[PDB]
Amino acid sequence: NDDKLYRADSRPPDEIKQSGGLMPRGQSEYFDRGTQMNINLYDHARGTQTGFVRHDDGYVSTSISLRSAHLVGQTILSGHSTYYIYVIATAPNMFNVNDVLGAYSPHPDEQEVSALGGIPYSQIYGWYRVHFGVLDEQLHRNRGYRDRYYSNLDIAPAADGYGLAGFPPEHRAWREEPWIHHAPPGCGNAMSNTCDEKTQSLGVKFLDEYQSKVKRQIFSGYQSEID
Amino acid sequence: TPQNITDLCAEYHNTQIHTLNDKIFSYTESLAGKREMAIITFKNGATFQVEVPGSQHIDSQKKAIERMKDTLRIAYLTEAKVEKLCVWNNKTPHAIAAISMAN
Amino acid sequence: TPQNITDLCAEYHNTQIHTLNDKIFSYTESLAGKREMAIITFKNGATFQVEVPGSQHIDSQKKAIERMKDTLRIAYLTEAKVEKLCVWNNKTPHAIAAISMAN
Amino acid sequence: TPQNITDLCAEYHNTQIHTLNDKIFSYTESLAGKREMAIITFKNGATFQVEVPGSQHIDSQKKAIERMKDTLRIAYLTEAKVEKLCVWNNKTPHAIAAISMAN
Amino acid sequence: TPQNITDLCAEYHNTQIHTLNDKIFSYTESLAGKREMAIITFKNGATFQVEVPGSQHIDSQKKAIERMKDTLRIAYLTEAKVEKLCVWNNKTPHAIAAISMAN
Amino acid sequence: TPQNITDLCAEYHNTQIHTLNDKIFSYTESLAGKREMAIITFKNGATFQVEVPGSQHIDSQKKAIERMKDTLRIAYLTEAKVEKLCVWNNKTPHAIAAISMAN
Ligand code: NA
Ligand code: NA
Repeated sequence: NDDKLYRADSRPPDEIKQSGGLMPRGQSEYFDRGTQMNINLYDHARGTQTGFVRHDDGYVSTSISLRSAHLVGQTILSGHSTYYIYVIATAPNMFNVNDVLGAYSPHPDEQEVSALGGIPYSQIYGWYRVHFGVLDEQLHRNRGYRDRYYSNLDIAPAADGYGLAGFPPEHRAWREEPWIHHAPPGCGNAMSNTCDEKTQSLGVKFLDEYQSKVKRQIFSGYQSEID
Repeated sequence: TPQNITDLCAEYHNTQIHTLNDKIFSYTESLAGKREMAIITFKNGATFQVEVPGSQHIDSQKKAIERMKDTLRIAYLTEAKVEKLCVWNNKTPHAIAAISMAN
Repeated sequence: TPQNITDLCAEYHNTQIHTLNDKIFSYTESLAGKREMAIITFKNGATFQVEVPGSQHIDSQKKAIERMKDTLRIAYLTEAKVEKLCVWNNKTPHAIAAISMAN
Repeated sequence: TPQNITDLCAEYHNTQIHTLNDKIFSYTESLAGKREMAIITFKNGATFQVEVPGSQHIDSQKKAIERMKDTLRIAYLTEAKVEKLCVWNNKTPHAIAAISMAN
Repeated sequence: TPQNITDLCAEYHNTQIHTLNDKIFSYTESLAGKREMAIITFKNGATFQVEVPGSQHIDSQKKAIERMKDTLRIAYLTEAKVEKLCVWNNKTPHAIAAISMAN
Repeated sequence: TPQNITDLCAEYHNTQIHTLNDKIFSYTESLAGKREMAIITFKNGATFQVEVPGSQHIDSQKKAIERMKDTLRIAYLTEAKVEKLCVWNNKTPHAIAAISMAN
């Protein structure tokens, strides 16, 4: 459906277009596998906000309302003269953090929804400007946004995320429902570091697969017919 | 001149409209001799062809046949919802005469 | 030589500008013999055709007719905002002569 | 008329289906004289060609050979999953007769 | 042979480089007889045409004219940054001879 | 028949491989008479052309030249990584004979 998510960010629209979307920390471009960032939802969710709304460990966090994103924005970016609140379509790269991490969600009141690998420019509907902390209510629409494609999609179900939860190898969660049914090899079940390596490799595979879908959606419009 | 696919389809004998309102599930393309054609399916199992060019086609249709194959490939790749197909239902599989996309 | 669609349109008899400032709502294409054409609609109900190539067209237009059908298909799929259409109003639906796209 | 790539493939001598269910790993294209062709590979090492047009091809296939090269290029660039290839196995690399894409 | 658009442009009389480093603001295309052409603008107001094919063109240019119109349409739709245009300044609007894209 | 661009390239005397493993930095296209061509560059400064069609080309290459220009444009726009180019090095800039794309 056409549900939206929201995120305050000092990175301006020009930078986001150049970067191919809203990136997690340490990632300069959306499609650049280059060298691989750590991907771990549990670590992402427990990251502290300094200059950015949570964007570490391979995910980019969003809120479920403009009001929430704005409030969170002002606690973090109040020193910025101008920042942006990006308006983001729901799609199956998004995981509801509370649902995936369950009782172990670290900031459950935040009700965050996090994009694995960041948010492609084509998934950004538009943006608001915020001045010193004061919201400009003018919604600037993103030309590169694809409405029919994204209005047909929802966030990922939590069951697609339980195996990506990223809890510590020996954490209780891996031997409990629901995660026990999704635990990567080495996570609560039978070379050191298997759980961490598998969690990472599962995240990379998810992102590789998801990127293929985005490429298909955008690049199919560069096809110029002949004869 | 018709103003929509339904009225266009009704100008021809042995046609029907299929209302799919769904993306194409599969796209198949062949260059094999005498089977230079495309086949599409939908997830409900409905199967449609773009016919091999033949004596049932007038010269003006040759370019349109090529265009239709182009359209089905890009519709498939972009997951565009197909609204309706006009087909000749006296062929097996049904042979595409026209396509509409909306929504 | 005209510098914009409005001035171009005014060079021809029986034409008018439609101002849409909207994406295409539906795209229809036909390969049926003597109806090798495209039809587009907008959400306001406005309907337009790319005419079947015929004796009303000079040879230089044949390639441009094919290009226009290409343009409408990709505009539809990319949800590109159509600014204006220049159309012949002595056909039903109105027949596209030119298109402008701007946001 | 066949309704799927497997049945189409069975109409020809010296063919087989490869089931890949994977995106194309590499795409190569050449305009060098007598090697006007495309080559694709998959990550399993499987390698396939679209043959240079020649006397083994009938006239109706010439346009289809060009279309197939177009399809492979855009499939490569979009990372579209290739379901099956129908190939002639009396050439090295195996020569593509048909492609299917789903999922 | 020139290695860049600036050196290419200098090979011709009555040309100049425009450096835009910007996306195309509008794209207009016409199929009307004797005005089978494209026009683009940039947000600074600069306006450029791809000329109607005519006796000022040699045969080898005909395909390149078609290609250029393809390039401008896809650049427009994808918001691709145009670096430079090489144009003939003895036409109004200035007539595109070459385009470069970067960044 | 070669199975990869390196082996293809070695079939000719006046060719060499360049290994780029990089996206195209710039794309230039010209319709100017006698310079109906494309030029690409990479960020390291390497510059390549698709030659103007001429008497050094056999008829089978003419379509492949057009296809190559199509390939370079879409590779540029999609930022697809070019693996290798096979080029004729008796031209300046080096003239593309084949391209491979892989990540
Ligand atoms: Na959605
Ligand atoms: Na376990």
